[PDB]
Amino acid sequence: MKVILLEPLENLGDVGQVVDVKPGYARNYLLPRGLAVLATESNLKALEARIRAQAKRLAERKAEAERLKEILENLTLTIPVRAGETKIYGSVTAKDIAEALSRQHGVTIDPKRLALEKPIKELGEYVLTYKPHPEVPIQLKVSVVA
RNA sequence: AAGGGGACCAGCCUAAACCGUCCGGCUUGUCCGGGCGGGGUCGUGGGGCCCUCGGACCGAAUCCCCAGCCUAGCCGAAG
Ligand SMILES: [Mg+2]
Ligand SMILES: [Mg+2]
Ligand SMILES: [Mg+2]
Ligand SMILES: [Mg+2]
Ligand SMILES: [Mg+2]
Ligand SMILES: [Mg+2]
Ligand SMILES: [Mg+2]
Ligand SMILES: [Mg+2]
Ligand SMILES: [Mg+2]
Repeated sequence: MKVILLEPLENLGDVGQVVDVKPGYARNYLLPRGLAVLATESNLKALEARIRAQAKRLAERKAEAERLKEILENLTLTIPVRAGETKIYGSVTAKDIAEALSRQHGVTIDPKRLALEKPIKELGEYVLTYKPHPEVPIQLKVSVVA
């Protein structure tokens, strides 16, 4: 199924390009998240340089990504979690980590964009990349304590 | 089944192009979408749009009135 990419993508295409995908990919992942739209003839006519209106949005969020690459890149996130001095009783999730950063540093961050494969269960200092924009990574230190 | 002989007899309205108007969208306009109005209905192809020459008859399956008919009856020859 042909789609119009509203956002840049990795190893797939570029914003405004018409690409071919399996229908399950488009209807269950790409379209519901806004990453693409159906390449219907109405949309194709409606593509009134929609890339230009989409290249601006990507540039708009690329102003804050670098801007937040200073306030949110000059801090260590310290969160105290109940533990037996070695192992956390519960865990720290991306929402919990984002809650700490928005309540101990006053900067909102999308918990989904954090690159955290599995929640943290062991006390220690952790580093992960916050990636709100392609080619603009933001490494962030995390500290969890008793 | 076609064909032949008879009964009966009648053909119409829409979608789409294009034009207007109201409402919604934000990917804010020659934009898309949803109502409604106009326009259009065909096989000898037809229609839309542009240019030219053009420019009263037919008539309901709808409505109105009347005839007739139905639901009680009456007159009716001569031991
Ligand atoms: Mg016959
Ligand atoms: Mg009509
Ligand atoms: Mg149609
Ligand atoms: Mg309309
Ligand atoms: Mg109409
Ligand atoms: Mg024709
Ligand atoms: Mg009698
Ligand atoms: Mg009598
Ligand atoms: Mg008698």
